[PDB]
Amino acid sequence: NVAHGLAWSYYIGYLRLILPELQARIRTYNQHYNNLRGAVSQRLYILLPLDCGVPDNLSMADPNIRFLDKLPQYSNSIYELLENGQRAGTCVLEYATPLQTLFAMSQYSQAGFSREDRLEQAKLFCRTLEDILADAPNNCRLIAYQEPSFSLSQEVLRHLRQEEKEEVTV
Amino acid sequence: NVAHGLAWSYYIGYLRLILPELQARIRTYNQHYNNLRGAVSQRLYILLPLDCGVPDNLSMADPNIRFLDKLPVYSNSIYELLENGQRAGTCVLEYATPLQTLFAMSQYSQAGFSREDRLEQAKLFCRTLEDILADAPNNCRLIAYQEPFSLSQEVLRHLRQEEKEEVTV
Ligand SMILES: Nc1nc2c(ncn2[C@@H]2O[C@@H]3COP(=O)(O)O[C@H]4[C@@H](O)[C@H](n5cnc6c(=O)[nH]c(N)nc65)O[C@@H]4COP(=O)(O)O[C@H]3[C@H]2O)c(=O)[nH]1
Repeated sequence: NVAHGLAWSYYIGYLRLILPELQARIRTYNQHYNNLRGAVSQRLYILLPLDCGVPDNLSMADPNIRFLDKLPQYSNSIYELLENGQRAGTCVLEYATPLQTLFAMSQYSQAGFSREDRLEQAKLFCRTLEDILADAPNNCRLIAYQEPSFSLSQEVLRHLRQEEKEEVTV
Repeated sequence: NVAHGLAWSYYIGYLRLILPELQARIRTYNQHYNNLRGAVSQRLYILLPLDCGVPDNLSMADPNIRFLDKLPVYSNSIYELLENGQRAGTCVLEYATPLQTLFAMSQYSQAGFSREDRLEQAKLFCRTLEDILADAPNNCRLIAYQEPFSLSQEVLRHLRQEEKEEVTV
């Protein structure tokens, strides 16, 4: 069951190293984006395409997701989200790199690892990660989505607004 | 059972990316080391301390393993192995980084992951990796060892066994 370990290693070996510093860096940044003319969500957003298809470049993949800026120090990028050519949201967005690992396996013959299997481990990966995140010492949402009526910018824009509702409320 | 996935990811995500190129790079190098004057084993050697203790610097750890050179995104280092202050062998030596992951877990409270567990997953990691390596498309040995024994000697052991197998078959 490879997903169990990929999840842990991604957390222990990556997430728990950037996320502490995260919301500071974003806060530090956000001053100027205010002055220059918007805000950047405080959570890191992670794309979990259950297809395990990670583009080498996210912006070219979805038209409505333009690159905007690199966040100052670990390499993180601020994307703007679009509606009608209008800036509609802005966050730090990333792909869960361990999917690349599940995808390479399903193209590795001696692995005997099928797409059947890969989708299964993908969901498992997503599940187990979420649990890890639950007990961890909130600046980090998981966005699992099965490519089909579906705009990726919209799924992201959805969470994005839900984040701002929770802030002004609680 | 975290070891199953760590193993695979280490292979798919690291090993199978450097090992193809490996033995060329070493061969390319080895000409000069001849002229300058020894040889460098053709396999990449991977340290699996079952304690999961990866020093930030290997040479400082064992006195008998001195750094010698970087081999020309992939960062690899040639070490010389010592006996009596004499150069006794020379290879590219590395620590299996996924152990660091097993060790961090056993110090992460909400993991509930014990040294009991860690040693278990370590061996498992070593086992499963070896199997992966078995069916893979030979420039790469695993050196699992439980600290109690002179590291350099365990490495020197394999090192010579490698040169035996070459001149024979
Ligand atoms: N966006 C992003 N994601 C990151 C970054 N660092 C790690 N990750 C993610 O973390 C996973 C596990 O990392 P690991 O614990 O360091 O565990 C690593 C490590 O043990 C080994 N490894 C990978 N690259 C190197 C390398 O260049 N040198 C050495 N010595 N080992 C490496 O491969 C293991 C797992 O392979 P991966 O497939 O790469 O899987 C990685 C990858 O999905 C990063 O800087 N940015």
